Amino acid sequence: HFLEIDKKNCCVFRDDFIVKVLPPVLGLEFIFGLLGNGLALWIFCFWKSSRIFLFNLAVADFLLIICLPFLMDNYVRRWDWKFGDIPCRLMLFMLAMNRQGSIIFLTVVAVDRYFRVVHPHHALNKISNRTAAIISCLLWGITIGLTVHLLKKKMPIQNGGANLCSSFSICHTFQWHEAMFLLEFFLPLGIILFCSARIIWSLRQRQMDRHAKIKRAITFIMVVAIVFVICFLPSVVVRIRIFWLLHTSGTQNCEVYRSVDLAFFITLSFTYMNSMLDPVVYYFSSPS
Amino acid sequence: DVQLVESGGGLVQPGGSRKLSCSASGFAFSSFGMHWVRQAPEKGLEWVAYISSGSGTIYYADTVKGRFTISRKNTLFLQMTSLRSEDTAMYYCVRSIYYYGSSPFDFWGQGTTLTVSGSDIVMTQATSSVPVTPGESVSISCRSSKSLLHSNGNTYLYWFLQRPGQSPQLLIYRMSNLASGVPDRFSGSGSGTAFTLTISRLEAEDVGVYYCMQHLEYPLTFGAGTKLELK
Amino acid sequence: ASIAQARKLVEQLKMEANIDRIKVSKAAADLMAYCEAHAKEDPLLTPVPASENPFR
Amino acid sequence: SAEERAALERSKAIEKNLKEDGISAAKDVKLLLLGADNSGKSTIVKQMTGIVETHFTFKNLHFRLFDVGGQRSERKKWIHCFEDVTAIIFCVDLSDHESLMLFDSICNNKFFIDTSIILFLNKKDLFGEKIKKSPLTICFPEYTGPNTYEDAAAYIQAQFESKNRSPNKEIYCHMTCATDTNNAQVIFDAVTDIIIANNLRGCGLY
Amino acid sequence: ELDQLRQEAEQLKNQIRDARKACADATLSQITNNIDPVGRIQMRTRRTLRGHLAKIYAMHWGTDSRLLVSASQDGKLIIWDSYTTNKVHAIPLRSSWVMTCAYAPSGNYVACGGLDNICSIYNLKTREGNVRVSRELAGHTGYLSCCRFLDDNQIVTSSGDTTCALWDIETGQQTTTFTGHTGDVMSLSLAPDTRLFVSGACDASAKLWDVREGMCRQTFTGHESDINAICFFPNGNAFATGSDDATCRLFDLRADQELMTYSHDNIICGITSVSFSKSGRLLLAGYDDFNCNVWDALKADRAGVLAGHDNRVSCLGVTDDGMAVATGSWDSFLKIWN
Ligand SMILES: CC(C)(Cc1nc(-c2ccc(O)cn2)no1)C(=O)NC1=C(C(=O)O)CCCC1
Repeated sequence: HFLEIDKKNCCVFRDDFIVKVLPPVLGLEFIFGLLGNGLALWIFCFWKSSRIFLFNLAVADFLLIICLPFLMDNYVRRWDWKFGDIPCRLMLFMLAMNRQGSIIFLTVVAVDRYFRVVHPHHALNKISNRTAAIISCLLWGITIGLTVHLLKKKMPIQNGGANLCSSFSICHTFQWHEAMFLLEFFLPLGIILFCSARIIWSLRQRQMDRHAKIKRAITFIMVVAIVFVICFLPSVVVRIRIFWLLHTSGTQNCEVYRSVDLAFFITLSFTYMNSMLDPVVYYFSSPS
Repeated sequence: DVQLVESGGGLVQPGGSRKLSCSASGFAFSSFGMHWVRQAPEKGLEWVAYISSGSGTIYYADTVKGRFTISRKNTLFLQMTSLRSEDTAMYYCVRSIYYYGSSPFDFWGQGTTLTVSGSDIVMTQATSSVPVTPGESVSISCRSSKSLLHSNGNTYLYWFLQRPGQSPQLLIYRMSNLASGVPDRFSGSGSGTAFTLTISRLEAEDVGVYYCMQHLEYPLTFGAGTKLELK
Repeated sequence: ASIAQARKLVEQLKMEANIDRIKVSKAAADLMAYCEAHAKEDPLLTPVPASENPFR
Repeated sequence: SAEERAALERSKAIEKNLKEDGISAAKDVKLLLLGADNSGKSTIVKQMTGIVETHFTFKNLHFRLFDVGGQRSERKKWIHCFEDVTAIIFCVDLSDHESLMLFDSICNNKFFIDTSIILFLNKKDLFGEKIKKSPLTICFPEYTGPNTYEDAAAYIQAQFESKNRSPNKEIYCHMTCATDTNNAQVIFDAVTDIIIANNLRGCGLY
Repeated sequence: ELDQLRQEAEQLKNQIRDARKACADATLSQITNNIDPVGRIQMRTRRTLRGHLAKIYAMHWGTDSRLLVSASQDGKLIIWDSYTTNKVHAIPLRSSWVMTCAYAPSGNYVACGGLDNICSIYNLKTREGNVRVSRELAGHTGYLSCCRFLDDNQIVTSSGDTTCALWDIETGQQTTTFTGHTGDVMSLSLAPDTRLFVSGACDASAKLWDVREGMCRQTFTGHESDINAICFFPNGNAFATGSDDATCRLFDLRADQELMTYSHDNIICGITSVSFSKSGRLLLAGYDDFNCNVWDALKADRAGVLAGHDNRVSCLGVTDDGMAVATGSWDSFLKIWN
């Protein structure tokens, strides 16, 4: 495999192990995420600042899983994106906007929890629904502008006899695509860990952890960060391996990249398991 | 008691500048809107400037725009600049409050004498002077170019009485409602475009000059004034 | 003390029992007649058109 | 429009005044103060026929205490006015029985199934002096234990705590000797715990 | 002595019951069975009076049928221009715990009261332009639950100390006291001619008070719980009392007994307000179930539901001209229906 795009050499593979392993996992994730967050949105529709942030996160995950069946069709036909130009530019943009929105609203929910537990009397805890709504709309605008630059590109890309609709192609140059993919994990992970640790310590130091409700309110803040870590870390370490190999050995011979590329596309499904495991923040530990 | 007293009169050279200040006491000055109304030495009233409560909106007459400015410690100010020869007049300070059932222009100041070295609603009073005797009944008529009966049902004609040597006092507001403290003998009539103030069993205390004012839209143009003279 | 309270209660009952009472038929018929006579002047039971409704 | 423009100006101005007043008042912490007569409510009020309001400021919170016990009328027709109080402060005089019935009535009320009560056991030293001459049997005939402060006071506190049934509330008991000024700090701690619990509830986590 | 008085009182009660049963030769439904039903009387929210930041406990229309006064536990009594939703006045109460309010028939004065045991008469036509207290009426031993002007000079108030009183606002002292209720007098309603009035009390009884001589004239019973609201039928010869027993009943003054009972098996919430349409055919009642129902007063069946509130409705009132009905609720919104 070899390719040339954006005035730079690239190489992307089409191994059948993806066909062997991935489609059942992707279909199960799609069905489970639909059954979860569609019902969650139905409940939300039929408010407080935390509630509308949670609704925004649900919207992001719902849009992601709505994009997903097009990726089902893409994988099922071996990266022969027969849909063409405009559906490719729409799909890539919307997927990459939905992930960054899901990550960012997870982080904002964690920050809201931190301000609700660590600084209860701070004025941020009594903001009106209008202020929360405008903050959510501004954050949506940031997420949309952070990716709309990728919509302009003239998709799709021809490689051999297959018409690929992808952006994670491996090669020796840099796009904002990679730096922001690796910061949207690292920085939100830092904020998540800081907020969760502060909430846990504040609850325990105050000697009310012994309460049954505040005995699950801690477990359920720990497992949020654990779910975030499991869901995103493998793809980010595998792409770090991609970067390491590119910097140390270059792309003069891409034969050594088959296994790691397969691992990369097999681990990104964990960013979708984020979407199927999403109702841990909506359903469980809540009375409603 | 309720008092509006102003200061800052006297001689001024043409083209100069002067401050006219209105001092209010005995009422909630902050909640009232305030107007300036000036009277030529031998003519009728003319509206000058309006500043609303909280200084939200300010309006000026056509012949005043750009030269004067109105500002409001419970005091109101008129900064007058580039005085013409025609700006000589007695300047009254008028309060007004607007809400459903309110009575704008209810109280008028005493006035300061100041002397120097086309789409608006024109309003006319047909008779310059009406001779009358005590005990009889008189009738002052007033008209407007544009109908004052607004869509919401209110007609915005106002009637004022100015006794000789005294400031104007509100008699009828919105063309039918008798002002507070005014004797019942007065009454407002007419609708649409022609209005009439009826005085029944007139007394010597009602001798003076009667002005009709519209409030539908700025500028608030007064009538020429009908003088009710004794005998 | 209870004697005076009981006397007051029995006096109230005595002044209350002597009140003249008309039959339920007459009172019900008069209420129905009042409701009928003013039916045409009730904007809530006869819906008011938007042309004259002040809350349109 | 006509001078109705100025009427709308006035309406908007007083609407702005109403929000500003609401914003200013939102920082207050409302607390309902209850108890029997001479139970120590006025004692803590001094230390720190209509309704009586007592207000004090502690660490940037404006606590408002309503001593509604002065109402000589049935509670159930006006107790719904205080359904939005942050917490209920219940005062008990250990040196003095109907307080248990009152506490059962108020803790299990329809409007207060989600409002946590703060319980103050005043007159601790007077109770300690009293127990040296008589044991709780006079106040609690079913009491079967040693005549000791540590056990008798704990038994009384248990009797009070036994009256709640709704799991969604907590009882913050404390014991005041009528000489300590720490009651303001105790109320602050209880109120802030209640507030963070309510925030965790309002974020769907509690 | 005591036994003789008690026995004579019991005999008087038996005599009254026998007379009332002898008067009841028919029923309201048995006569109005031939009356055509009013059908589904539906109406929509025409205005939403936003601005209260706390639970609303009372609302009263002015006699001019356009201005409405609303009182809320936030400590503000706001006068609304219902045609344009504009707020005319915002009156800061001296105490936040308001339970009632009233609008003078002339529109000059507004009254307020609550747990203060004090009724405050505000003056709206002050020469100084601001709204200020004219008189503060004190003397009740319990919370004032309702107050109604007879005119600008005198006001009648009901209180939780079982006493209704008639005040002379010019001097600020009670002119006449009405005694006889066992529990709190939670409601009151002056007759259209203002010659006499009724009061609904928590001992499940409504008494007909006459203003002038200050003595009870008739007493009505039949409710099994506290009466939360009461209202005269427009003819002035009947009144409807809404109780906490999830039912409201129509009483006749001349027949001295109940006529119809408005209840439904799917209703368990207690009444909080009761009012009649201008003709008296529709009886709109507020419920603790966040809804308000319209009852055909002559047929005793529902004609519609004014379900538009997220919390219990605490006050309701039909305009003097009958053009609209306002409902106040604990959700801090007052909605105009038509
Ligand atoms: C477009 C994308 C997401 C790669 C990319 N995203 C961004 C970006 C940059 C900044 C930012 O804030 C957000 N996103 N830059 O590159 C991509 O190729 N995705 C693919 C899939 C997926 O990821 O689901 C499914 C299979 C096909 C490949």
